Amino acid sequence: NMSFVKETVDKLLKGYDIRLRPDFGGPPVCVGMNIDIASIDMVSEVNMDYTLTMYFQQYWRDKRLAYSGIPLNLTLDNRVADQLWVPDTYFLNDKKSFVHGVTVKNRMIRLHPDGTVLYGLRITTTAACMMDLRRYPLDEQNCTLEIESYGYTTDDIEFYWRGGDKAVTGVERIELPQFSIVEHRLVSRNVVFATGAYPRLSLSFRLKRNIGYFILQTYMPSILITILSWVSFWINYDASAARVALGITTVLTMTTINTHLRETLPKIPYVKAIDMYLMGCFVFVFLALLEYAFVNYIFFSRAAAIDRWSRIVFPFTFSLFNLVYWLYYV
Amino acid sequence: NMSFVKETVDKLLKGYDIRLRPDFGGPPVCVGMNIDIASIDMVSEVNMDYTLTMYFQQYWRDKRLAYSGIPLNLTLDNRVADQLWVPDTYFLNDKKSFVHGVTVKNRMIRLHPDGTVLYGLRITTTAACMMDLRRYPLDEQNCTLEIESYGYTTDDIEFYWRGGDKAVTGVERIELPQFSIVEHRLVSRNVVFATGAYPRLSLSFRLKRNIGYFILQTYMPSILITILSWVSFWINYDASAARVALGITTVLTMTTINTHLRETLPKIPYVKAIDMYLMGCFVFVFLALLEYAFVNYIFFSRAAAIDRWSRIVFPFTFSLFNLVYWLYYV
Amino acid sequence: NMSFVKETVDKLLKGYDIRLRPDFGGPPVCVGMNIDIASIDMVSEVNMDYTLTMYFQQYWRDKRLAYSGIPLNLTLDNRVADQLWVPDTYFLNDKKSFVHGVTVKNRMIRLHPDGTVLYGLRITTTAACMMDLRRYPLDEQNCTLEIESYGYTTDDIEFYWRGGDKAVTGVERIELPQFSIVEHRLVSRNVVFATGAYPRLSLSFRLKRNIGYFILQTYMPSILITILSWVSFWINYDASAARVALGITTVLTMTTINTHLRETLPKIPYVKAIDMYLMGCFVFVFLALLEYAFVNYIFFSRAAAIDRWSRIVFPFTFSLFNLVYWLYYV
Amino acid sequence: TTVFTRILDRLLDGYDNRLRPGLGERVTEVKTDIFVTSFGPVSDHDMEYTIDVFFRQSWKDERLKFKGPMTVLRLNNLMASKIWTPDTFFHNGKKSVAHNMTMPNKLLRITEDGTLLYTMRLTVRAECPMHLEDFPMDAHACPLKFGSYAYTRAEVVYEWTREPARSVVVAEDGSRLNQYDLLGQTVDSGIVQSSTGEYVVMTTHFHLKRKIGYFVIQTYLPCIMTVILSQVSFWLNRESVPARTVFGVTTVLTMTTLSISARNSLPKVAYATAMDWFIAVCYAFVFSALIEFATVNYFTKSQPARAAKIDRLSRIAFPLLFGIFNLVYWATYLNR
Amino acid sequence: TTVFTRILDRLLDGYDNRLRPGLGERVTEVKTDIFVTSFGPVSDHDMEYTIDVFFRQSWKDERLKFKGPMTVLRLNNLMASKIWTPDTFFHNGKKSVAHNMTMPNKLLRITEDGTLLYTMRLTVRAECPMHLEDFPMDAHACPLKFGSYAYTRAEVVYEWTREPARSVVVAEDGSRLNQYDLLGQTVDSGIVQSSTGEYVVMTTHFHLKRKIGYFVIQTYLPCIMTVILSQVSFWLNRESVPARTVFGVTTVLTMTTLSISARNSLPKVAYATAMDWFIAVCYAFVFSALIEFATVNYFTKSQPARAAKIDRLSRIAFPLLFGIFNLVYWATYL
Amino acid sequence: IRCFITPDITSKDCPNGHVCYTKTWCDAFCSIRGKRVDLGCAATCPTVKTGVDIQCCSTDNCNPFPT
Amino acid sequence: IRCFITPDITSKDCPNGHVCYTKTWCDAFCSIRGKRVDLGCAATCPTVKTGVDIQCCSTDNCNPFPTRKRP
Amino acid sequence: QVQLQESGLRLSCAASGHTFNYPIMGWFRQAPGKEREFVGAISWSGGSTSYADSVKDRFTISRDNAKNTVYLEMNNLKPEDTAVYYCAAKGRYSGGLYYPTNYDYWGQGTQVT
Ligand SMILES: *[C@@H]1O[C@H](CO)[C@@H](O[C@@H]2O[C@H](CO)[C@@H](O[C@@H]3O[C@H](CO[C@@H]4O[C@H](CO[C@@H]5O[C@H](CO)[C@@H](O)[C@H](O)[C@@H]5O)[C@@H](O)[C@H](O[C@@H]5O[C@H](CO)[C@@H](O)[C@H](O)[C@@H]5O)[C@@H]4O)[C@@H](O)[C@H](O[C@H]4O[C@H](CO)[C@@H](O)[C@H](O)[C@@H]4O)[C@@H]3O)[C@H](O)[C@H]2NC(C)=O)[C@H](O)[C@H]1NC(C)=O
Ligand SMILES: *[C@H]1O[C@H](CO)[C@@H](O[C@H]2O[C@H](CO)[C@@H](O[C@@H]3O[C@H](CO[C@H]4O[C@H](CO)[C@@H](O)[C@H](O)[C@@H]4O)[C@@H](O)[C@H](O)[C@@H]3O)[C@H](O)[C@H]2NC(C)=O)[C@H](O)[C@H]1NC(C)=O
Ligand SMILES: [Zn+2]
Repeated sequence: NMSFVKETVDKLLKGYDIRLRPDFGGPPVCVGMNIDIASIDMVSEVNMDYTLTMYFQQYWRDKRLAYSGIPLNLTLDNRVADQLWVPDTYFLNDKKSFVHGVTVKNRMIRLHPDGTVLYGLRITTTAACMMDLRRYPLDEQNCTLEIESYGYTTDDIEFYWRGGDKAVTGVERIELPQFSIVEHRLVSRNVVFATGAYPRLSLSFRLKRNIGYFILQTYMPSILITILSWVSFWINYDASAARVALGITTVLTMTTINTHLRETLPKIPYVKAIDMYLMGCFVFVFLALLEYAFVNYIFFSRAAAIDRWSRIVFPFTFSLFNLVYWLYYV
Repeated sequence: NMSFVKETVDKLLKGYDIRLRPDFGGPPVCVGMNIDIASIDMVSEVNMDYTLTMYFQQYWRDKRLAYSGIPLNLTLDNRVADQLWVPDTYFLNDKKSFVHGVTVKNRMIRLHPDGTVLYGLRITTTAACMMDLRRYPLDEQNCTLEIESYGYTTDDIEFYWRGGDKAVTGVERIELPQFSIVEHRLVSRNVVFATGAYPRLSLSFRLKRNIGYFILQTYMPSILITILSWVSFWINYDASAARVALGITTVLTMTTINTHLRETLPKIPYVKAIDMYLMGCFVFVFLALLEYAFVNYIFFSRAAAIDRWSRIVFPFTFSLFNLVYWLYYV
Repeated sequence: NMSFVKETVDKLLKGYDIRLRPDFGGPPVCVGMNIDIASIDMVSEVNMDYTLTMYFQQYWRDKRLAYSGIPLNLTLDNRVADQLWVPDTYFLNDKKSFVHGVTVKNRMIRLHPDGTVLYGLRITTTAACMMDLRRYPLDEQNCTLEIESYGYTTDDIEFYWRGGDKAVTGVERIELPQFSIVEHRLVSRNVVFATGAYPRLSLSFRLKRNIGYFILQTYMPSILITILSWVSFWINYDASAARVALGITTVLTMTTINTHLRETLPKIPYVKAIDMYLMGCFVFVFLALLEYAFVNYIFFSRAAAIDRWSRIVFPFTFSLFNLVYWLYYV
Repeated sequence: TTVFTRILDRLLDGYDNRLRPGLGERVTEVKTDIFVTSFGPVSDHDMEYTIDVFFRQSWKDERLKFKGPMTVLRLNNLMASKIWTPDTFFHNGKKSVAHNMTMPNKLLRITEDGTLLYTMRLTVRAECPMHLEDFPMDAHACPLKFGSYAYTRAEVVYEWTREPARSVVVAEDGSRLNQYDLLGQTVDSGIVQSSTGEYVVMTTHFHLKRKIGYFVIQTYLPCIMTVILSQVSFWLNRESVPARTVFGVTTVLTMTTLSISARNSLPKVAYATAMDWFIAVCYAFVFSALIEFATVNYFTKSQPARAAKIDRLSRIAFPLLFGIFNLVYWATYLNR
Repeated sequence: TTVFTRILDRLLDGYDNRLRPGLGERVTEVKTDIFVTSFGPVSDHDMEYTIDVFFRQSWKDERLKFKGPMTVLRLNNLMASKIWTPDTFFHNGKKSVAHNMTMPNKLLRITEDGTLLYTMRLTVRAECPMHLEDFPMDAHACPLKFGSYAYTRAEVVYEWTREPARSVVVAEDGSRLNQYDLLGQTVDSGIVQSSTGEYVVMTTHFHLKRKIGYFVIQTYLPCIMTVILSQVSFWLNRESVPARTVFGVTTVLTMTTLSISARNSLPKVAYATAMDWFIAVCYAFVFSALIEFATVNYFTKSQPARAAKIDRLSRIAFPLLFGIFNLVYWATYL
Repeated sequence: IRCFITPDITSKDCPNGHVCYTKTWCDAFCSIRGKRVDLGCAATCPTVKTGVDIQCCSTDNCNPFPT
Repeated sequence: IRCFITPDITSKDCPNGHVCYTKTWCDAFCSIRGKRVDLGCAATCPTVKTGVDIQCCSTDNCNPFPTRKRP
Repeated sequence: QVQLQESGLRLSCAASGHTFNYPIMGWFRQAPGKEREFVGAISWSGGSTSYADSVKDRFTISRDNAKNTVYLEMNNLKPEDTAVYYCAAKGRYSGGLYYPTNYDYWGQGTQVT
């Protein structure tokens, strides 16, 4: 009967002190966590953060909410969550988190006859993971989401992953634009602060960047302009207008590429592999123009000897530099 | 016992007037501040501010909340903060702040048997600090956070850093890609005005901008283009097309770099060291083109003497200008 | 006198059912709207919307709130609006809106002695309007605000502008940066459906985009670059480097102009008049360069005859194209 | 009249909003309806799309039966909040808002037979997965999905009010798409597994196309003219080394600018798209043309017949190669 | 002490916050005052500016008189919500926010004679209409107008606390203006007519002068060297057709790049901003220089005297023309 | 005349008009609010559009609002 | 010899400095919260700045606090 | 997986593996009686340092990323300092610095008199 369930619920809620956690004087309450990732909507290197969306479930035994005579698992409206005790769970590295409120506050309370309580939310977090761009765009990040209890110590509360490694789901279905989730790992620790030893859980994704964006219009055009400088070695030793225009226009193209790619890159004032590669190419075309300068000055003070030496050397030196760069950053 | 703790807490709450501070007629209540810095999210020069995230703890002794018979330190829900008096603290230099509400409004209350009250928050503030940028990107900034009391003077309240220099922690956790915190300083002030003495606390970071990115892209291309003008000296005095194309294309490249740096650097309509250096390089390439024009006019209306003079002078003048700039901005 | 007004207000608010509209069984309540536009803060073609700050007043006669013996227009606190029935008015074409909250959440309730009630808000609505950008930047827009009742039909509520054309004010004191308000119109439509007639009001601004800022960089660089491309015809038919450099650098300049307007223009992936003009100029310079190539192929395999033919024809063709463009888009 | 006040007061006597209709007796049938008003802009960069909808949910609640002169009655938002309503949420939403302009844009009407009808206005922003391998010749659906958050299939079941295809309706005047040209809808129902249980999920695919006019006018055509300039570079002569050199290098610079702008326009991704392949092929064509001129100039002083043969062969080889590549590319990426 | 609790409880007994003090007795008089802690960045793009202030309002309420040991008592925000406060709002605001840092940054002191003092911390993002015709030399007077929303002139009247000039005070250290200099402020009061009635409006204009050096350098100096380079083209020679042609086209391209960058710097408008005049004149000068070389080349093969005369006249004229144009421009806009 | 004219007031009739005009199309709020009922009058039975019904009329007892 | 030093509202004694001064000055923040004060114990009576109320001491008490924050 | 290694007053500690995941570096002293007691802290990036009170101005830390090695140097030794030292690594969200349990990867004890 509906009235029977109504009086049972009122009996459970009446005299319920939300402030006191379950087993206040007793041992710590064990809260089993669970996550179902819906998507990773964004991964920005500008702010070193990524947006995650997830169904976040928390299971805990609360003997005060045990009821008998109703074999069904009661599913109450979200507002009942205001009148009960829930863990003070929070994420350390979040920058701006919120619970979705589309037509209702997206929460679920599911009681059980044995006092077990399921509290689920739909949370969109903007987590912060620091990224090293030393090997960018050949990098591999380790972005993590960490979960802790803000107030209660390990003596008061206890966290664990519900179902072991199977707790977190939906990672496989994720399809990032410029990343690939190589692996996800779950960890449980106790973190000692000045106040006391708190519990912690951690969910870490190892994201490997996909190199399809960075070989076809970043390295390829710089390489080909370097080839055109090599062509500048091949023209002549007296056609001053042609060689000078070719060299300086190649320099101009490299400067244009560098400026527009820096405008394209996500504004991280730090040295990166692409930056050293492009500066190497720029220095190479600059050295080609200097080589023509030396040839012209020496003749108009052997020009053919220096031109042939440059023809032999510059391709070899650039190939050596490219091999060194590729092996160093791989 | 559940009932014993419940009735103890109920006894504490009743008879408690939140409007009245502890020892309302008595001496001022001493409040111990404490901060644990999680991270500095960003430091924006366009708005001259920085976003900080921290755990902000305040300790104060309240005899109305003292309890006996429970040797444990009671940790209650964040909602209990509604029913207790707390200091009217605020950050004087701020633009936007909030307390994280990820599944709970992030607060912790931890009553102690001797009446001591711990009030912890997790605050993501956006503090405003002045930023001189005459020496940009070689600038060295001093940003501050100014904690203060709104209504109370020293007679009613009093602030102090807890542990002295140990009050603020987590400075090592700060990872700014383009800055390095040289030091942090804590200053407690008791600023005496005619009406009364108002307390204040100041947490001041001394940031220094690393030059491993700005130097490379900002100065190496410009220096190399100036060296290409230097190449333009050595070509000839009758190869008109080659020298003219080289000089004017170097001018075009310098303009391109300047405009794209304007579009790249974060929009400070202000005179800076980088602007002075870029205009110096632009003026140098401009003078190279001008003296070639003089050479052409003299030759077609000695030319070699002017070319030798330029070869001797321009590298020396540019080295002198560079040395003066570096010594003046260091 | 103070107590008399206090007990009068208490009598009025006592036994007042907010759920029942005025004249629940009687004829529909006639709600008279009125708007004062403070400003139009934004007009974005990207999101196809515009921000509108306004003072929105609604008058309606409530016999329940009539009083006597107090010859004054009782202006009550804003909170009293929570204790009175108000129309269920909304805006049908909004995206995000709010009522300002600077020191008070901006309402005004004014009860006149004859039962009339004034309810005023200060609203910043991000209204949405269809944008037709075929003729951009010569477009001519028509953006409307659409006021409607949510639940009530014409049998319960009735809308009408107050004073007709005098209902809306402040249009003249608006000075948009990009637009100029040509005209504004007010319409009252009680749109009829099978279930019943539903009220509707429309405040429509017809705007004309001023052409004095886009015109310069959109047309004069492109046009004058085309004139330079014509100047390629006047040089010679055997001076090869000069003509080739002139034509190809004009082509490069046009491409740079197009890409920088891509970076600058407000991101409308759709064909517009500006794209047609820019492609016309680009095709003209491309045809000039191909004309030189044809002349060179003929000469080195009369050349001057074709050069003169181009000299007369190219300006004529460009003038004809420009005239057709202007007539079609004006 | 006081009769309505008495009925409203008597409706919520002994009513528990925490419980649902038929908590242990039956399953709640929530007939759903959507009327899309705007269908706001799609954002490939943000990887989502906005939509403005009138969302209606009709169900039955025997606890709120009554008798009176008026069969139907309306409720303010307070009485609506005091009454149980379904906890519908959009599975693929990112950040929606319920409009609260002057009063909260909701309406809960109750019929004498206990039939509740709950209408409300929403501006949903649903994440839209895309496959931009065929950019700009791509079509996407990325549906709108919704259902109960807390109640499983054993407790709450959703239905389409009228026939499914007629349930979701989009205002013809309200399109709000600059470049996509929405084609049609495909509505359906399904069961979604989860850690908690099985949930009824209503799905609505919004089929979309892409407008190719902007990209063909603004990116493909300038690439075509630049490569054609590289083509006609051959026809000039062999002796004018400076003119041909500046021609080739400035063509390279122009194509660099065009490629940079073209790839900056489209959203950041790793996989290569149609734009990337076309730009790469044409840029390689420009590079090949300038290398061809370089070798011609190398062989211009010795065996000039060889240089003339190379120029003659290139003049026919390069245009045909570009033509067949263009035909293959366009046929492959339009006939799909 | 229990005395203060009893006084606080007895303050609101029959008090009605819905009605202002003396709703049919007299005109409420609110004495306002502003202390601008910071003048936030002025966004010419949005024609708005942020300002962080301590807004103070003092008035009198006879209903809240009390006798006790301490003359002044301070109320928390919970009690202040039950007391009538003025309806002050900023006419030219876009999105303000009252700070709620740890507790609501507000204070409501009550004196024994009923004098209420209400202080609060505000971050007002006001709107500043701009007239960028004299860009970048333009000077602005950004307004800040505040007054009652619901109460007309006959009901609530605003006043400056001690004096108009001394009322509004700006912190000396707090300027926060990268590209502007604050030339004091001008305060006053007036009556604004509206559809509802006459309202007292308290207005404060902040005078701003744009800093000129950055724009001068970045925009004007490169343009000056480009036109000087065109003059150099006149000075070079007549025979070197390819050098002069490449030189002129690259000069035009450089001027185009500078024009584009200078336009990306300045904000969106629908008129000439007095810098687009300079850029247009410079672009016309370099374009005319290229045509001058082209027509010189047309007469270099035959009639060389005409070509030499044209070149000499161009050398004499173009520098003088740009000099007089620069003098006229600088004199006009200073 | 008894043509119930709907200029949003379906009570008053037109002496000027001679014959009624009924039009009930399905646009906009059709599935949510009903057909766009639209009455009127003119001097003669005018043309017919596709997708919406049309009935001409007489002096008296012409076209009450459908319900 | 016995004056008051500024860190507290009223200190106790200041043996070290023979001479003594008050230095109540107007600056930024001179309007709200009253006028700032800094009572001092300089061994030489300090140099006068262009506009400040330096009431130099003679004997004990020396720099009494302003009464009830009158200015 | 950062495999710490010490080296011989002067005492350096080189690291390897995923150093970026463990930016913070701690120096612990394990007495015969009481456990790992004080902390000499140093960040890999920026060289920001933090010392215990007892070891201020006498033991100082530097760093060099050319070989990824920190350098703790002892100055003015007292006889009670005779003990074994550990070099440990700590992550970006491991909590307080002065608690050994927050540190993950421990090195071999270097005994010094
Ligand atoms: C980045 O920028 C920020 C912003 O500018 C920098 O921050 C400033 O930082 C300074 C260095 O940390 C700091 O300097 C000091 O203030 C300390 C706190 O002082 C409190 O100040 C009042 C002021 O009163 C005085 O007036 C007297 C005349 O009437 C005068 O003689 C006196 O010197 C003061 O100027 C003090 O009155 C007050 O006093 C105390 O007295 C009680 C008495 O019992 C003691 O119990 C207290 O412990 C305390 O001593 C209190 O000090 C102050 O302690 C500092 O003192 C040091 O220097 C002085 C002068 O060299 C010595 O005499 C002292 O012995 C001591 O060595 C020092 O004066 C600025 O106040 C602060 N400014 C602001 C606005 O925050 C920051 O440094 C920059 N760098 C970095 C890395 O961030
Ligand atoms: C641009 O925006 C709108 C177009 O997108 C445009 O709209 C309106 O167009 C005209 C001109 O205002 C209106 O036509 C007319 O309707 C009014 C109102 O009507 C009476 O009679 C009908 C008969 O059925 C009733 O239904 C009405 O309720 C009312 O009683 C008439 O008075 C006119 O004579 C004319 O017949 C049209 O209704 C307007 N609304 C719409 C939705 O089209 C704007 O005018 C344009 N903006 C500007 C600034 O010009
Ligand atoms: Zn650019």
